[PDB]
This record gives sequence, C-alpha cells and structure tokens, in this order.
Amino acid sequence: GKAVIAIHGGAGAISRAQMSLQQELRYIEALSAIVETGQKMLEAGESALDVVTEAVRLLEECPLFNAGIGAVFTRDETHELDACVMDGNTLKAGAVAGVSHLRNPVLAARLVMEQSPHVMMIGEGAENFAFARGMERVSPEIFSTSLRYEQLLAAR
Amino acid sequence: KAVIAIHGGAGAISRAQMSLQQELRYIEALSAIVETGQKMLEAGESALDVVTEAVRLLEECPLFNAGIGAVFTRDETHELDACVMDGNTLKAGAVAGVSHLRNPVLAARLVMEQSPHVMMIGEGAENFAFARGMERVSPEIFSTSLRYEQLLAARK
Amino acid sequence: TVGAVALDLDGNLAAATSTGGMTNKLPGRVGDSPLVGAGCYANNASVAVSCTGTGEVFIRALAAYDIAALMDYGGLSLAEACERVVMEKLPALGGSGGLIAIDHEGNVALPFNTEGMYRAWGYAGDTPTTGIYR
Amino acid sequence: TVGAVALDLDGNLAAATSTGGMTNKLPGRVGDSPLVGAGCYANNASVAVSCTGTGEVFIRALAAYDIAALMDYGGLSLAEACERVVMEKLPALGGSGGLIAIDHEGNVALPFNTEGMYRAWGYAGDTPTTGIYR
Ligand code: NA
Ligand code: NA
Repeated sequence: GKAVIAIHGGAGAISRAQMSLQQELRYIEALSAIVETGQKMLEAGESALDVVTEAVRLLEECPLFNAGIGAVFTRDETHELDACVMDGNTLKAGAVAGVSHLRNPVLAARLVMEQSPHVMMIGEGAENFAFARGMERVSPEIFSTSLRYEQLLAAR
Repeated sequence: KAVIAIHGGAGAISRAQMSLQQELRYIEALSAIVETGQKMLEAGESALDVVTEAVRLLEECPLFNAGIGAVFTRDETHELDACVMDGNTLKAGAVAGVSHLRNPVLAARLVMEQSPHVMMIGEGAENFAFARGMERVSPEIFSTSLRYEQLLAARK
Repeated sequence: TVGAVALDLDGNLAAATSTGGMTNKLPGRVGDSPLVGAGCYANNASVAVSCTGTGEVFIRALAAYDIAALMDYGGLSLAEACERVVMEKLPALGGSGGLIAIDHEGNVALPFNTEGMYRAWGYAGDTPTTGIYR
Repeated sequence: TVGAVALDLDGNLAAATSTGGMTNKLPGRVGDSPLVGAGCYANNASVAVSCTGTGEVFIRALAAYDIAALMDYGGLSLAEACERVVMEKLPALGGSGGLIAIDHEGNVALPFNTEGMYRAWGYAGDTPTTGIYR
C-alpha cells in the first residue's frame, strides 16, 4: 500500500442550515492545507508518528478547530485540554488529560511517550512533568476565542 | 450459579521476604472479604453491589494498596484511582487523581450513577462528589507507617 | 476534537487525537480522546484509528480498539468493522460521531453517523480530498 | 491495586478496580486501574475482568477488553483468552501482573505471571478459596 494520511476536525457540531459558505470555505482551506503538509511529509519519507503528531499540532494551532487554540470553554470559563498519540510499531503510547498551561497537548502527549516510562499523565502533575522537560508554560488565555466564548454564553 | 473473585494486587510478593504471620493476615483478610461477597450473591444482591462492596472493603483494609494503606507518591502524597463497570447497561464510572475521597470506588460508582459521564479526574471529580453528599477527608487518613517506610526505602 | 492517522513508506501506522472537550463541560470530565483504545489506537498488525463523537459512548464501547479487534480477531474488513462500530454499535448505545482509520494495507475509512465531520485525506504524492457534509 | 468481579443470580456481570498507584510515583501518572478496557471491563455477553500489574502495559494492550474480544470475536475460551493475554502477550510487551475474570457461563480464572497475586474466589454456597503464591 502507498503512504497515506487522514485527518479530522470533529464530528457532530455541523449543520448546513447553520453554516455560511465563507465559513465552509475557511474550513476546506484549513483541512486542505494541513492534509497536504502531511502528504508531503509522507512523500519525503517522514515517519507515521511524526506525521500524525505534526498534523494534530497544526489542527491545535488552527483556531477553527476545538483543540489547542480555539478550544471550547468549560462551565467555569476555563480550558481543559486532552490528547493522545500511539505508535503502531512499538505499541507505545502517550496521553495527557486536563491540562491548561501547555500550548500543544499532542506534543505533551508525545513527550510522555518519548521522555518518560509512562503512558498517561493528568492535571498539574502532567504540566509539571512537561515543564521539567523544557516545555513552555503558557497562560490558558491563549486558547480563548470570542467565537467559543459566545457559544458558551449562548449555551447558557 | 453466582460467583465472586477478588484480588489484592500482583507483583509485590516474595516468599523470601514474607513471614508466616504476614501471610496469615492476608489470607484472613481475603477470606473474610470474599465470604462477605459470597453471602451477598446468595442473598440475591446484584453483581454491581457485590463488586462495589468488595472493593470498598479492600480499600478500607490497610494491608492493600487502595484507599487506606495507599502507597505514597514521590511527593509524599496519595493519589487514588478507581473504576466500576456494569455488564448489563455497559455503563461505567471512574475517578483518577483524587486525594480527598475516602473510598474512590464509591466515587466511581457515583460518577456512573449520578452523572452522565464515565470518567472524572482530580479536583473536578472531588467537587462533583462533594456536591452530592460525599464527605471530604484529609489524605492523611490513608497514610500508614508501613507504606511510608517503603517510600524511604525507595529513595535509597 | 481533532485527529490524524497515517501509514508511512516503511509500513508503520500511527494515530493521534486532541481536544478541548465540550462547551459548558463539567470541569474534570474526561472523554475518549486521551484514552488508549477509546479515542486513539494504532497497531502495525491491523489499523490506526482516531475518533470524535459522544465521549462516554466511545469509551464504554472502546471504539478505536474495537475496530482493530474486529479486523484482527473477527476477520472483518476495515469497511465492515467501521460500518459495524460507527453505524450500528455506537448508535445502539446512544452514541453519535465518527472516526478516521487506515489499515496496514493502506485502506482508508472516514465513517460518521452525524450530519457532518470535518475531514480530509490523501495518498502521498496525490491530490487530497476534503469533506464537511454527506 | 485491588479488584473484584462477580456474576449474580440474575446473570449480570460486574467489575471494579481501585488503587493507590506505585510507591514513589511521579505525581499525575495514571495506570490501568481507572481506565475502562485496560484495568476494568464488564459485559454480560462475555466477561467481567479486573487487572493488576505494570500499569503501562495493561493500557497499551487494553488487557481487560482484550480478554472479552478474544472470547467474543476470537472464539477463545476464558482460559485460553487468559493464557494468551497474561502469559504470552503481556510479557512480550515487558509487562508483569495478572487479572481476575468471570465469564457469562460462570467460569472463573485468576491468571498471573508474577511470583504472587493476593486473591480469592468462591461460588455462592460453597467454601471460598484464597491464594498468595503460584
Ligand atoms: Na485549534
Ligand atoms: Na486499603
């Protein structure tokens, strides 16, 4: 089989009668840009693990998708983020849940995989492990967008 | 034909390092807890209530690494986790990273019974439990000298 | 929730998933995304999977690993396994959503039981496909 | 780590697991016990399972659900499934420990690959059995 990639940006929160074409276009553009980067990495011989990690980092950085920057708000008006990565070669895996001060949850998850004997870390313990390994501490304000805040108030 | 099985952990047992008095305390504890569960089953108690009670007893027993008698973390703290699953509905409840709940298995059952979630962690899990009447305890209540001595041996 | 799966030129499979959870989430709730076998699974012998949906049901149903077991133990095809998990088993438990998956042979599946799933895929060196509805 | 599995007079299966973790644990580490499919699983159509061991490998291998999938998809007996998972698959990944399991037919199994596993079991109405060593 040839090298191939697939990505997703969430199922469920999507209604044609509630969408506009300029919004749909922005989503298509972002999905296309990121899957293309993955394709070119695969073509260049990068590993499946590095590809999925990079693709999900890009989806986190993109404010359109509910992961990293752009994350929805909890009922306390906070952000709590979770991520996982798994390597089908070694069956090693890394995961973080309930983190708020790490810019890229999937990179923290890979860090749990790559730089610890463990598979899953949570909460402040997960953040303190990542800082100890040199990952930057960010303010959870950086994930905040007006669009997701209005969604929280609308839900209210 | 109703039936129960329990365990108190695999791995931390070495005949060479144990004493007969020690081994009899564990046998006695395992006997009494399994007997309580057998009686519950013969009386027509549900599978779910039986495994919940059995693990509650194992938590209360300081000989076992769950609830009272929990090991110590690197920071000389206790962090407890538990799960319960009902094979009828396929519903499940779980807590991880809690330190102010005396019986994590009962908090896990509270998640599955009194919320639409499956898994709660840390202080959010504790606040959910407290709001529904579960008592707050100090994590000092789990501490035993036997597990603290193991911690110091570990830092050998 | 977002995710990616890939098969590389050396035959390796990997998967990754990330989320912010749900608007108005109860603080401390954890859905399927960070849980191995629920929202993310990869095994070179079978398949790479990343899910997105009703968190609680993908956990109770161990959706990602179930695709793999169905294929490996049940002999189902990627398409038959995806069909069974996403179109039958999850809605039976009150679940909605979808997943993306690549098997060790290079077959790609992007099943979902919702009105939409933001998604895209493509072979290396080829034109990608993107999707929202359908 | 501690756990229990039970089959009641109505045919229902249930499982539960609880732990304090490991001595000198890195704060925030999570092992298999609270994770559905890894350290705890129950399904009336198959098996109830509670695990104990080197947490990371039971998560990577989804040990509890794997017993269920091997039986349900694979056609293995409870004992065959237990042997495959605890004595072959886990040690291959560098994992040590064991589990307790009861299937929908009332079969019971307490496999382990360690020197010991504190354990006990018994049918309702019978005298119980307890064990520490092999
Ligand atoms: Na994002
Ligand atoms: Na205890």
